[PDB]
Amino acid sequence: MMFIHSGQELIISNWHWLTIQTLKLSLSFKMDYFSMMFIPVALFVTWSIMEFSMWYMYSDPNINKFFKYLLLFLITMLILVTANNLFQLFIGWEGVGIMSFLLIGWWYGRADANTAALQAILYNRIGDIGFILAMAWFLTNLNTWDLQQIFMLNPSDSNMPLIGLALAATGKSAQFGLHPWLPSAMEGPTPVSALLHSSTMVVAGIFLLIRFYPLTENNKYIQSITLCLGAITTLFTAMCALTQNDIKKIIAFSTSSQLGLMMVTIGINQPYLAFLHICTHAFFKAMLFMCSGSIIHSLNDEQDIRKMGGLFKAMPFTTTALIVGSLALTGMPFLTGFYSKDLIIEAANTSYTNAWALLMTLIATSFTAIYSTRIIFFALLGQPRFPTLVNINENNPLLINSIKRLLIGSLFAGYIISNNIPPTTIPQMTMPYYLKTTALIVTILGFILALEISNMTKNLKYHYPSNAFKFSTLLGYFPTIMHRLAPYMNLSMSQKSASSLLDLI
Amino acid sequence: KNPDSHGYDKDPAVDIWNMRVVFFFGFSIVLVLGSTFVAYLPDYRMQEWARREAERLVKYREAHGLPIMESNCFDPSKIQLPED
Amino acid sequence: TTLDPAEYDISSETRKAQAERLAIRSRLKREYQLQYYDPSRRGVIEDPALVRWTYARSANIYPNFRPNTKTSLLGALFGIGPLVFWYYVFKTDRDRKEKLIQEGKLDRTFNISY
Amino acid sequence: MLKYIIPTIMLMPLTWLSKNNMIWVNSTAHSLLISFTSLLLMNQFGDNSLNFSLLFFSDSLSTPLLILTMWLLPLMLMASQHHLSKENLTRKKLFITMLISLQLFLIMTFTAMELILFYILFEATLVPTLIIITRWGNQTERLNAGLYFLFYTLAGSLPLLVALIYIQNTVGSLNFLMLQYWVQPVHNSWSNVFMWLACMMAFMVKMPLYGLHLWLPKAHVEAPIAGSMVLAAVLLKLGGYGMLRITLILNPMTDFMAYPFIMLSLWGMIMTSSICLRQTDLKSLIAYSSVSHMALVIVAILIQTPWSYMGATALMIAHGLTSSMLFCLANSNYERIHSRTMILARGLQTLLPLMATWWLLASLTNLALPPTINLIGELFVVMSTFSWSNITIILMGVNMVITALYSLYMLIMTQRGKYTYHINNISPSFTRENALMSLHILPLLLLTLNPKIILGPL
Amino acid sequence: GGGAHIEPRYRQFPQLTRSQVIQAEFFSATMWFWILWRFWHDSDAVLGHFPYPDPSQ
Amino acid sequence: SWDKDVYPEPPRRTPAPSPQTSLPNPITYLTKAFDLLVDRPVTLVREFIERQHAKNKYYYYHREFRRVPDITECQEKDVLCMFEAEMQWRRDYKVDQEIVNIIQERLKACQQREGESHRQNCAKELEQFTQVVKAYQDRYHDLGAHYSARKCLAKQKQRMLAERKAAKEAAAA
Amino acid sequence: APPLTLEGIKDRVLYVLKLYDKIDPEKLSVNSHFMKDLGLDSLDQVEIIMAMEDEFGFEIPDIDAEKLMCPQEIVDYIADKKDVYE
Amino acid sequence: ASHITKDMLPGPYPKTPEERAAAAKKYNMRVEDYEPYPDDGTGYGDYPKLPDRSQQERDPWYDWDHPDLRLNWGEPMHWDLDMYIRNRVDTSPTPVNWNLMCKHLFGFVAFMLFMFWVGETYPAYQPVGPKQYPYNNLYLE
Amino acid sequence: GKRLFIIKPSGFYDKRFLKLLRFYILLTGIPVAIGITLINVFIGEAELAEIPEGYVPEHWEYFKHPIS
Amino acid sequence: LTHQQKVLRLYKRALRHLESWCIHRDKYRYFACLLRARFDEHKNEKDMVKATQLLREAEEEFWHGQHPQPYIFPESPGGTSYERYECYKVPEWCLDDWHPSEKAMYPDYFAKREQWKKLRRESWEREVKQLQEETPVGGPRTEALPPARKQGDLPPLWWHIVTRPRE
Repeated sequence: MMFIHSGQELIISNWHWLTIQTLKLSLSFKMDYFSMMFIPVALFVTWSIMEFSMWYMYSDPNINKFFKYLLLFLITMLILVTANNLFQLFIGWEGVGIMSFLLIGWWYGRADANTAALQAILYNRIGDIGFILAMAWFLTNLNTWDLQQIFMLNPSDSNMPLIGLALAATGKSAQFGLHPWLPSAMEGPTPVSALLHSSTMVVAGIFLLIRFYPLTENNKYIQSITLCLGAITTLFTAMCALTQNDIKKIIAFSTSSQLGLMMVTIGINQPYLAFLHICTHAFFKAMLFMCSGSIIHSLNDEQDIRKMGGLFKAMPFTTTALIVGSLALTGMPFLTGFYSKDLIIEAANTSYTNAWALLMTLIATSFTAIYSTRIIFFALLGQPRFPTLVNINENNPLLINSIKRLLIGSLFAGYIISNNIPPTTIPQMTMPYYLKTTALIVTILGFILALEISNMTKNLKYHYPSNAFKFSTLLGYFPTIMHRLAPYMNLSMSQKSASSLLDLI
Repeated sequence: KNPDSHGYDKDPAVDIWNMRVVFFFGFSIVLVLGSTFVAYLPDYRMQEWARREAERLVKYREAHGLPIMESNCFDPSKIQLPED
Repeated sequence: TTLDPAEYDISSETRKAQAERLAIRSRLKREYQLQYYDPSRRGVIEDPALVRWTYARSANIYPNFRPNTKTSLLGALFGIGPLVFWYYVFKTDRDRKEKLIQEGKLDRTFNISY
Repeated sequence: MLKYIIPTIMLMPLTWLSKNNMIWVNSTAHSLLISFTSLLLMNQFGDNSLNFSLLFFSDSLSTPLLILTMWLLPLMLMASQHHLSKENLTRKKLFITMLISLQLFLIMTFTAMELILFYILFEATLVPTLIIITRWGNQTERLNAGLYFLFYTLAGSLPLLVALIYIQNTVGSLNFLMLQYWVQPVHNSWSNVFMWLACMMAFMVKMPLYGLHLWLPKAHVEAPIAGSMVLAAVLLKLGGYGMLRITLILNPMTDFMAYPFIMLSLWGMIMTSSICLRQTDLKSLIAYSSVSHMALVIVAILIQTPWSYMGATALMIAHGLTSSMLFCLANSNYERIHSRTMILARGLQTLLPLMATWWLLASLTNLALPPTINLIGELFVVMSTFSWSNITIILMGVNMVITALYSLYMLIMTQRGKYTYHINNISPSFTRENALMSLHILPLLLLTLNPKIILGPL
Repeated sequence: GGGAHIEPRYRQFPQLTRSQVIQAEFFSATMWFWILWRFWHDSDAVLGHFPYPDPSQ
Repeated sequence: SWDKDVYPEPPRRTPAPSPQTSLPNPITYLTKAFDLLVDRPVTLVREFIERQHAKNKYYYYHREFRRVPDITECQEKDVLCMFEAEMQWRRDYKVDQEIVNIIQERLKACQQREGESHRQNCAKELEQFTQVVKAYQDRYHDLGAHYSARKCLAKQKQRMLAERKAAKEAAAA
Repeated sequence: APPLTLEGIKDRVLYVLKLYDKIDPEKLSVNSHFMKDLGLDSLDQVEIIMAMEDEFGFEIPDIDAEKLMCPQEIVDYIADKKDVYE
Repeated sequence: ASHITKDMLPGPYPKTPEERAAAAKKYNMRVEDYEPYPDDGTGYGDYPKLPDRSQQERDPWYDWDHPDLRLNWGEPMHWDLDMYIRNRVDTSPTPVNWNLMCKHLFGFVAFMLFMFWVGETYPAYQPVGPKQYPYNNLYLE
Repeated sequence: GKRLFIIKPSGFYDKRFLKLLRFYILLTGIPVAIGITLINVFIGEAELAEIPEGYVPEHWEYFKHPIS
Repeated sequence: LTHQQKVLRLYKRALRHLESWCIHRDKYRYFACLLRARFDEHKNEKDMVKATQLLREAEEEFWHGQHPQPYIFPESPGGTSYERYECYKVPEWCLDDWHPSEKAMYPDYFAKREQWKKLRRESWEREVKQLQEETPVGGPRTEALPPARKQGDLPPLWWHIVTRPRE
């Protein structure tokens, strides 16, 4: 509140770490517009998240140390948003990239679990290799990395230094071509991925590029590759979503394609309207996952979309949490993110856009319906199907206490956050016909094609298990060969040659 | 090496002596008592001296006439400069 | 792509005289469990296939080697080759970049570092 | 100065002169004390470097580097104790003497005041090290490690003494580094290459290039009990710093031929770390780390232009510890299970829970998380060596990838279920197991608080 | 052990707590009441209409 | 504090109040509250020692060297006389680093002091700043000999090129 | 934590096996020897474990099929898998 | 302290039946096609007689596979052949050798041409010729 | 009633350890701790100005700090 | 595998991949007999090549129509949260290194353990030597006489008989 009166952001000069030749790096913090709003949010969710784990992990003898592992994560992810000293951004950049390993790797054995770690730290390290390039470029040219100074003394050619950044963006923002890591990043504990994927760790990839707005506004090369990238991420995730059988997996891709809209908004120059999205969005998918807890646990487990049943069997409240949020993510009719996804395709959509993303993105908006309605209709709709002796109890003070806070802090949220801002830009506000509800226009028939096809999937005339189709769809088919290849063409070729084959000869 | 003795290094006694002779000599007298030394140890590489003297001397020139950061080659016409 | 991998082939009935391909292995898993079940052991097992796995791999080549076949003189295409290349790439730079540093000034005057 | 050599030689009859088994604790007690003297008059300047005597300036130089050298001694007797308790005392009195007999020269060297005390003391080891490798080996392949350790180190370091006696009588006197205030350059000829090549190649054969390292894993794979002298031989190697005293001067102006030492070790840096992934023997696996991000300094030193010496110094003592400490883990876990074969030990991390966080903090400092010394020692490398030519970002950018798969595969191999047949491995790391494994991560990370004490002059 | 407080189900469809669902249903209003002000007062687009810039004179 | 003309800054321009309104402002229930839970445990203690500290006053002086040694002294082969002619030159290369530090921070005070304009104000620092460092690496920076710092042997052999080339070979001058 | 006993497994297995109209619910339950109700070679042994997986649901190993002669034998070792009765 | 004849000696053949199995039984009968043969393309000292190679590939598959242990955990007594790539490799997929990904990865490459155009919404295409005029064409005032 | 038997390898040799640090690392820590505050309370660095100090000031001890 | 039972391993999985294709619980159930019809079409005929075309062409039309991401029965050879709990794994024989004052707890349990060992302390003289009588030379699968002819103690003691539980 102190800021939303007088402005007056701050930093701090504190403590001099070593001072080499000329550039003197000490440390600092940044109170800026991304600092004032977000940080309360990232703590507010995590306020509600641990209670859930407090019930979920309740029986684990090592629980005491769990909250330690989960604690540093929040700490050091919290110093990424606040640091104006470019080096200092890199302390927590990799401080979090290790935390993934020490969480996804929770369960030993489970030959998949600890090989989902070695993924996370393989793909981030490539995505590392960029952001150390733009860490070098500023010295040899500008003789500082201070985020203040670059913005005061503007670089002419950002072409090389910036493209490095767009590469480190894609590492942690789960963009296309680095994507195969998320769907297998879910193999750990449930409240983990709730924390990993909601407001944290996936946001830095498209976060960092925002911080660079003042310098990036020029040089169409920059803007060009962005929206020539993020838009494409969507339909390889969407086209890979359908047919997938797990509660957790579909909720993984749902946040995978939430990205494509964010990164597009950096492509057209929309610095703030991109970031407002995450502030709003993060309230969803923590709930949405944390909802599925009582579904997985109290069913003793399945986390398959098969063997689910219908909407009401002793799940009155949690099933209201789904159909609120899982409605909200659908294009926000009056709800929370009504200022997030809705103010994009109606604003930046008047621009130089590639005339493909317009085709491409708005089509992805459709599947936002069938994302939802699928995992709604197999879990909340059909007849009960699952083995007998099901003990379900939802009366859980240490749970119901958690959901109730979010959904309340959900509906009111989108309007409170949005209503109070100093306006930073000019939206067009003159929106002709047929450009108007063109998102809503698509979702309207999404629900149509949701239910008509749902009944056409199950309730239909018995379209047989006809063996012939093309599924490159449910696999994605990229995770099939490459992960059979990259650990061949390298490990067994440039080593077994280089090994005692040569050095001993 | 456990006949249900506790033990650290070798045998009955000085083993017990051998633990206090490492722990106590090893740290709390060095990793602490010593670490204190260089913590506030005096100005290292004469930089402390430099901040102020590279502070005072800025304005002295800036005050009257003089430029800032000359690099005039240390008073030419002290040098005959062989041409060819 | 990599590979068929031949999950069906010809068979039936030829090479049904081939038996005791299991007698080879069945002997050991009898003997191995005859090894592996004993009250007093407390220790690892010889497992020769591992002894002959490294020692026939790391050592026992330069002994076996002969410098003859020109597919073993191949390595000049591998070992030295690109090491010349990286000289060809660099030595052009560090020069092309040098010539300009003399005639003409590419940099700015706020670069002190270096 | 004599403040140091005299007590540390006074150590020498603190040992045998003693009684029976009191010996170990007797000398470990004192050997720590000298560390107060170590700092004592040291960590003076700073600017206009300290030279307190005619033939010694102990270390001024901003290459302090000597404080470590005095650490690792009473880290040995905590390290070396395991299976050396099984033979006689008059031999155990020896192994503590020659081990000191090493520690006495490493104080002499790093000071040396000059070139020609360096050399005769640069070659003055190999008398004490060679005797620790051949005796108290384990396998019978040791006998060849005895030779290979010579016939390189000594092989090309004789061309020093042909060259350094060639300078002594050419220009003035080499008697002192601190007078180079007359140095003419080296322009070119078919003679001067050799001079520069003779004054160099002796040093390379210690800190390996990707050629002529053929000895380094031969000596480490098979080598004394505790790594007892294997901790010391990871000091010896990095002590090839003296190339910092020469190549700064004394033929400054030939960079002409630098390139065969750049592109030869710069493509090995991306290389020999990659031939380290399929290794089946653990004390091999670490031995090839030691080449890799050591051999990065050789592209730091040859390039001039500090911000390399800012980053080249931090590296000599960067892995000086991390690469030390790993040989201390792989020793311990070997006490209990007598194969060094990496496969065999699996299903740990249940049975030795406290030693979990010991592997981690070790294998985390090859990853080089940003705050520690490691990166702040690498990111002054990349900043200057980028300006050399922009393309260095790729290969040495790849180094920062394969090294991460490199380290983890060593830890994550020890997270599995294995109960399997082992009735051994009962001992839950008696204190020395975790005591000597500390006094590394405590002092290591610590320096990041005031890390102006590890830096060159530039 | 812990307690019997609820027994499981053989697919006899277990009973609710009767304060479970009502306490929730009050949050079925907060979407249906907070959707009130959508059309009141706001239309499909509150804009103003571009009047076809005929004056090319 | 510090020396004013060593660290000049523009004045405060405190903003005028604009209540305009009939509604309560919470800050006045905090700045009137927060102040009363701060000053007591805080300001009393700083006053507590600062008098407790009146009991003793130390001294540490302002260290100023004695400059006889010059740059043209003295012998060619000499040691004694050319030992010092760096001590002049070495300190005076440790100064000229830091004078770039001080002038750099003064730049930052052109931005977040303002930051909205960033352009139409300050009149000075940037247009000066790149007239400073261009007075730096020339002749005060021995490059690429910066590894050796090549003190006074190469220090004047840039500046021979800054003599034996400029001002004469410039053709015609 | 869910309480498990040896009664239900005698009941549940008795239960669905008594649910199938292919079997009269006067027939033996604990011991029929199942070879009287093995008809035919297939479509019994693997047929009966098709449903019994739908309730407990662990994997029903292959080589454990030939233990299914005795109706007390099937229930016998299902105690040893899920850690059942004392 | 295994005394004599620890590992492979100078093969590929001396008495193929002398090796497997004297000790180190790769084959039972000296022909299992596990005979210490696979010295394919020799003169490379690599893999001498070796009660060893080309025994087949793609994984130990790590499933029920339960005589005792049989694959990656539990260590059957002695089969070991080739390893160390086996903890990052598995078996047959459902389809076979269809690169439709290079198809789809180039699927957008169709829309490269969609890049050379623009998306400007207002006005429409309205087939034109010389009507385009991004900024101005004729006189200013 | 419904109950089991926990299994852990050993807690004692780890708990018998950490003490010898935490006990000793304080033992000379805390006495070194007062001297970093008390010694600064009554004694601190002041001030400047200037001084000619007559012939020459003292030797080292030109520093501004309690112990420096 | 004996030629008789070779259809079982198909007959086990045949309907298995079916159900993950069907959705409604009746859908699986309604196609049961209907697809069950095809098995006994030729119920009794030759074991060899005549009916090997019931094995031969079973290959295709199965693999064709395979991988609709089957239901994996979570704790099993594959699929999520199968081998999940290793954080206990019950390292049997954790009872060695203690330094009592850690052994004060469970006194009744320490009493019970040393009572188990007496069996394994000496069961051997006829336990091991009978295996020298039992298997004449090259014997296949290695278990003893199922009783061991009077009292097995265990005999397989205790590694298989006392082995680790799941929680």
